[PDB]
Amino acid sequence: PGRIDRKIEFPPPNEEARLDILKIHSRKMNLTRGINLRKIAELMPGASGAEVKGVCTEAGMYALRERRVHVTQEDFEMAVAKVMQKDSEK
Amino acid sequence: EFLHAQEEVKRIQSIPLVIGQFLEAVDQNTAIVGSTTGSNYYVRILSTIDRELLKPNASVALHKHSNALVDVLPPEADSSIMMLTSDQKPDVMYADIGGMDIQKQEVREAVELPLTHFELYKQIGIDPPRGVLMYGPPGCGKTMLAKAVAHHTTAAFIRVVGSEFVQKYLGEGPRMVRDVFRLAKENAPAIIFIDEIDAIATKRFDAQTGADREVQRILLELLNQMDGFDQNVNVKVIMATNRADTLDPALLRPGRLDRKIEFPLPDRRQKRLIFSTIT
Amino acid sequence: LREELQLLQEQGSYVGEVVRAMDKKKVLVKVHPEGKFVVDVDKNIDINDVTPNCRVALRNDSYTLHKILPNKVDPLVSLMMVEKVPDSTYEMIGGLDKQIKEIKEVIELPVKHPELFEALGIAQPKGVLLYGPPGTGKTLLARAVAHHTDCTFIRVSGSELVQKFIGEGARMVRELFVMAREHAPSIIFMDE
Amino acid sequence: PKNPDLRIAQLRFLLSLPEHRGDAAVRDELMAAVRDNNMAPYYEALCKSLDWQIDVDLLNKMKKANEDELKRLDEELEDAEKNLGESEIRDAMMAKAEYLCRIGDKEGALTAFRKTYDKTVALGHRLDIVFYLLRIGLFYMDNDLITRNTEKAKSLIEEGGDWDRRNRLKVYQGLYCVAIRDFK
Amino acid sequence: ASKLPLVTPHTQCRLKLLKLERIKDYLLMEEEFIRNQEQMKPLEEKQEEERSKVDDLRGTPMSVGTLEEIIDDNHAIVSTSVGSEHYVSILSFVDKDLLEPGCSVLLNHKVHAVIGVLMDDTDPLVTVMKVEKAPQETYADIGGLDNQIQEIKESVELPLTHPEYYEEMGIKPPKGVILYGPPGTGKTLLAKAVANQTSATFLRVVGSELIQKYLGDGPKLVRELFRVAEEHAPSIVFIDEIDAIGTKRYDSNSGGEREIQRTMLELLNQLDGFDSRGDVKVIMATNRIETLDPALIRPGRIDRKIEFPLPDEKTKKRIFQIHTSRMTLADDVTLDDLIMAKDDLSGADIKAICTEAGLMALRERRMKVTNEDFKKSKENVLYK
Amino acid sequence: GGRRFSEGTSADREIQRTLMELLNQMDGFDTLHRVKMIMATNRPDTLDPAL
Ligand SMILES: Nc1ncnc2c1ncn2[C@@H]1O[C@H](COP(=O)(O)OP(=O)(O)OP(=O)(O)O)[C@@H](O)[C@H]1O
Ligand SMILES: Nc1ncnc2c1ncn2[C@@H]1O[C@H](COP(=O)(O)OP(=O)(O)OP(=O)(O)O)[C@@H](O)[C@H]1O
Ligand SMILES: Nc1ncnc2c1ncn2[C@@H]1O[C@H](COP(=O)(O)OP(=O)(O)O)[C@@H](O)[C@H]1O
Ligand SMILES: [Mg+2]
Ligand SMILES: [Mg+2]
Repeated sequence: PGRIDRKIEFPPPNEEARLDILKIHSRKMNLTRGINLRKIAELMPGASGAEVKGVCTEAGMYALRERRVHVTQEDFEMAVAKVMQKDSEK
Repeated sequence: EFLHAQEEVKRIQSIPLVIGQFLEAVDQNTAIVGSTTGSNYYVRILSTIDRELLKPNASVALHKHSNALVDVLPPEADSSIMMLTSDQKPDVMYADIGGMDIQKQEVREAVELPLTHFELYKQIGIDPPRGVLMYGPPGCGKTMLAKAVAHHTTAAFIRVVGSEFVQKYLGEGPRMVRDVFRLAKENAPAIIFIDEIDAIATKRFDAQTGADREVQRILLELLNQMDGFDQNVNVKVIMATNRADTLDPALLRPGRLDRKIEFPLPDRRQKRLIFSTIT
Repeated sequence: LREELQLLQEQGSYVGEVVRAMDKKKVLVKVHPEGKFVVDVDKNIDINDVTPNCRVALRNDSYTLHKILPNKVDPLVSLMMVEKVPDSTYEMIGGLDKQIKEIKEVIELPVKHPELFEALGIAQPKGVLLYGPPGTGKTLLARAVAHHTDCTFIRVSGSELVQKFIGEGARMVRELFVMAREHAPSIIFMDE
Repeated sequence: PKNPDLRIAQLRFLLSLPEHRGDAAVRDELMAAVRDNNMAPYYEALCKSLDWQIDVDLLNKMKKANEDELKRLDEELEDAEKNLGESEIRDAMMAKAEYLCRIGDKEGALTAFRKTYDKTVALGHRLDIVFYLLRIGLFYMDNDLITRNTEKAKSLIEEGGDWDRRNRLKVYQGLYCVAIRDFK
Repeated sequence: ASKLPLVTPHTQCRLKLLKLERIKDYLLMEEEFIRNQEQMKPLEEKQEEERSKVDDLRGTPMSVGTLEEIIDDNHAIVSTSVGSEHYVSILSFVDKDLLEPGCSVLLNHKVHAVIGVLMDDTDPLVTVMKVEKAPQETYADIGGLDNQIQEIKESVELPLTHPEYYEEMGIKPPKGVILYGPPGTGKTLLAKAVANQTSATFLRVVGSELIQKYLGDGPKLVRELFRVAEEHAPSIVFIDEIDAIGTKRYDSNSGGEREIQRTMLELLNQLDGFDSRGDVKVIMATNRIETLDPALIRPGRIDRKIEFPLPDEKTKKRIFQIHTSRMTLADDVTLDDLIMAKDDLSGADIKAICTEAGLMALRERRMKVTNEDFKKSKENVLYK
Repeated sequence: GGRRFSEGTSADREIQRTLMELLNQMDGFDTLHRVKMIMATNRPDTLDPAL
C-alpha cells in the first residue's frame, strides 16, 4: 500500500460519453446539415473510446465509395452495423 | 574581362569526378556533404550551382582531391531500376484471383484509389494511408495480388527484394535504402513493394557482432525516410511478410503503417470459387 | 570570382564530435568511424563555447579546430522520434472529466506548486497506475498531462532499436535516468 | 455573449436610416439596451434618439451590475492563482472577456483575447477566439483588422480538417465579400 | 607534499619548535642548492623550453590507441583504433607506471610511438550503482525497533567509527548481515539510515536486476560489482530483494534455472572466496527467507540474521506520531481508534493512510485534516 | 533450411536472411522456367512451412 500513490480506473464510456467522442472526432469530417448524432451513439452499446474513431473514419469510406463530398447521416448507421459485427466476431 | 573568368572556373569539373551526398549548409556558399567513401566532409561550393536545386537528399559531385561541391546530378539507383514495363509485368489479371472479394476491394482503397482520385481524400479529409502491411499463412496470394496490382496500374512500380539491403561493404545498405525513395520521389506518383521484411525488421538485436549493427542501421533509414513525407507525394509502400510475430512495433506506428490486411485461409465459400477459376 | 579557381584547389575539412576538453587548450574529438583525436583549438574559438557532444569542423593536414558545427540531435529526441507517440491535448478528450481532476492532483500540482505540500507536510507522490479496458484513452491522457505542464514525455518499451541511444549494453535499466535527470521535469511511461 | 450580437447591429440600422420609421425601433432596441448590462454602444444612439431624460438611474443600476461581474473576476483572480490550474484567472475570463466584449467596448476584449491567445496550446480555443475578433470587426466595421486575423484564422485550419471551423469561416468571407461590392 | 607526518607533541614544546626549524634548514639548503643550477648552467628556461621541446616532439595530431601488452625495454604492442596493431616504442616522459593492458594511450601520428597516457572517462555503470548523496532523515525517524537498530550499528557503524573496541578484544567484526521479515516492515527503511550516517561509499543493487538476457552475462556482472566495491574504499554493498533471483522466471533470460544457478555460484564465491577480500561490508534484505539457498546463508558469508516483526500496538502509536509530526492535525481525530483498525497493519500501511488523508484535504482546498478524512482513508487504502 | 526462430542466437539471424533469399528466387516475380530443383533430407521435421 505504500508503493503506488493513486490508482485510477477507466470505465468504458456511457451514452453521454460516447456522444462527445463522436463530437470531437467529427470536427475534421465534411458533414451534411441535420444528422442527430445522439441516435448514432445509442446504437453502440458501449464498445470503447477506440471504436468511435473506428466508425467515424470508416464513415468517410461509404461517402467516398459512392463518390460523394459530404458525409450523410445514413453512412454512420451503415458504419455501426459493420464495426459492431466484428464485435460479434470472436 | 569578367566573362573570361566566368567560364574559366569550370575547369575543375573535368572528368575524374566522385559522388557524395548533400546533408546541410552552414551558411551561404559553404556546406557539408557525405562521400560514398563513407566519411563526411566540410566542403566548399561552386558558385554557378543554383542552390534551390538542392536537398531532398541530393546526390552531388565532388572533386577527387580537393573534395568540394562541383555539380548536382540527376538521381540514380542500381537496385532496382524502374520495372522496365515491356517484359516485366507478370501478366496476372484480377480475374485469375478467385474468391478474394474483401481483399481485392480493400487493397484498392489504399493503394491506387488514393493514387488517382486524390482530391476526394483531400476534400473529405480522411487522411489517406501511408503504407500497408499484408500478411498471413504462406500460400494465400500475397505475392500474387501484388502481381495483379502491378499489371493493371498506371503508376510507376518499384519492386525490391528485402534481403538485398545487407550488402557486404559498410554503408552500402543505407545508401541503398535512401535512393529507393529518392527514385520514388523524382520519378512519379510511384508504388514501393518490399517483400520478406523479416529479413530486415526483426525484434532482437545485438550490438557486438557487426552483422547485426549493420541491420540496425538499415531499419533506421526506412523508419526515418517514411517520416520524410508531407501527404503531398503519392508514394505508397506495400509490404508483405509471412510471420507478423517477428516484427518491431516501432515499424507499425501510425504515420508509418496504419493498414493491416490478413489473408486468412479459405474454408468453403471462398474455396469453391478457386476451383472455378483454376479448372 | 578568379580566387575561386585557386581556393577550390584547397582540400576539404573534416567533421568530428567533441567529447570533452582538457588542460592546455586541447579537446578530445572522434571522427566518423575513425579514432579519437587529441587536437588543439584555433584562436577564434572560446573553450566554454565548446559544448561537450557538439560537432566541429576540422582541418586535415594538422587537425586544427576550425569552426563550431551546430547542434546535431539529442539522443532523447531521436528516441521519441522513433516511437512517435500520438501527441495529444485536453481539447481531444472525450468525457473523462473526473479522471483529469485526479491526475492533476498527483502530477500537475507538485511541479507548479511544490510548496503546497510542505504546508501539509506530506511527501509528494511519485507513481501513478492507470487501468481499464484497452482503447479507453490511457495513452492520450498521459501524453496530454506531460504536454500541458512542459514535461519530457519518455516512454520505455524495452526495445532494442531504442537501445543504442541509452548505452552500449545497459546492464541495468537505471541508465535511463542519466538522460532523465538532464531533462529534469520528466515523466516515464510504461505500457502493459 | 456575441451570439445574439448581429441582430443589434441590424436594429441600429433599423433605428436611424429609415427616418420616419424611428419609433418601434427605439422601443425594442431599448427593450434590449437597458437590460443584459449594455452600457457603452448606445450613448450617441441615445443622442440619435430622443432625450430620455432620466436614464441616470437606468445607468446606475447597470454600471453597478457591470461592476458586480467585474469584481467577481477581482474575487476570482486571487483564488485561481493560489492553486493554479491552466492559468484559471485568464481561463475564467477567457469566457468572461466576451461578456466584457459585449458589455464594454473592444478594449477589454482586445487585451484579454490577446492575453488568452498565448495561454492555450491547442488551436481549438485559439480559433474560437479569432472568430470573436471577426464578429466585433464587423460591428465596428474594422475592415483593416479583419484582413489580419482572417489570415491568422486560415493559417490554423490546415492542421486538422476543422470543417466546422472552415465551413463556418466561409460564411464570414461570404458576408464580407457581399459587404464590399464583390459578388462573384 | 607528504614532507613530514609527525605531529605528536601537540603543545608549545621546544620539540615542535625544533623539528620544524630542522625542516626549515633542509628546505632552504635544498632551495639554495637548486638555485645554483640555473646560475652556472642557465642553458634553458626549464619552465617552457623543455616543455616546448616535448610539445614540438609530439605532433599536433594525437591519435588515441589501446594497450594490450608491455615489454619493459620501452616498446610495447599497442592496438590502433582500426584493429591493425603495431609494435611501437615508448618514450621517457611517459611516466611508466599507469600502463595497464586496456588503458587508453596517446600515440604519434607518424611513427605511432607511445607519447602519453590518457585519463579514463568512467563509468556509465559505476555512477548507476553509487549513491551520491545522503538519502533522508536519521535513525530518529524509525521508532520502535530499538533492538536491531543496535544490531546494525554493531556490525557496520561501530566497526568503522570506533576501531579500538575490537582490537582490545582481539577479534574481527562480523562479516555479513541479512534482514528478513514480512513485507513493508521497514527493511529498506533502515538501510537508508545507514546511508545517512556512514562515511563509506554506498553501493546498491536490486536482486531482480542481477539476471540478464545473454549467456554468462549474469555472473560477469557480479564479478565487476565487487571489482568496483573493492577499488574505492571501505564500502557497503546493499543487495535488496534477493529472493527475486529465484522465485520469478523471465523469458528474457535465455538460460533457464540452470543459468540462475551459475549466477548464484559466482555470488557464492564473492562473499567467501579465497582471494583477499578487504574492507567491504554486505547488507542483504528479503522477505522470502525460506526460498533461497542455505549455502549462501552459512556463517562465514553471512554472520548476523535479523528478524523484523510486525509492529506492536504501542509501537504503532509511535509511528503515527512520526508521520503526522509536521502536519496541521485538527483536534477532531483520535489516533487510538486508528491503531487497531487492522489487527496486523504494517508500518507501510500507516504512511499510506497519512499521505492519502492529506490528499483528501487538497480536494477541498483545506489546510487541516479532519476525522472523516481518516474515515474515508482506510476505506480507500485497506479495503479494496 | 531450418524452421524459423524467436531469435535465440545471433548466428541464425543471417541464416534466415540466407534462407529468405532462397524462397524469393523460387517463386517471387519470376518465370521460374526450365530450372528444376531436387532436395534431400534425412528428417523433414525441421523444415520451414514456407518451404
Ligand atoms: N485465387 C487464388 N488464391 C490463392 N492462391 C492462388 C489463387 N490462384 C492460384 N493460387 C496459388 O497460390 C500460389 C501462391 O501465390 P503467392 O506466392 O502469392 O502466395 P503467397 O501468400 O505469396 O505465399 P508465399 O508468401 O509463401 O510466397 C500461387 O503460386 C498459385 O499457384
Ligand atoms: N517501523 C517503521 N518506522 C517508521 N516507518 C516505517 C516503519 N515501517 C515502515 N515504515 C514506512 O514504510 C515505508 C516502506 O518501508 P520499507 O520499504 O523499508 O519496508 P520493507 O519491508 O523494506 O518493504 P519491502 O518488504 O517491500 O522491501 C517506509 O517509507 C517507511 O516510512
Ligand atoms: N476518451 C477518448 N476521447 C477521444 N479519443 C479517444 C478516447 N479514447 C480513445 N481514443 C482514441 O484511441 C486512440 C488512443 O489509444 P488509447 O485508447 O490511448 O490506448 P490505450 O488502450 O492504451 O488507452 C486515439 O487514436 C484516440 O483517438
Ligand atoms: Mg509470397
Ligand atoms: Mg522495502
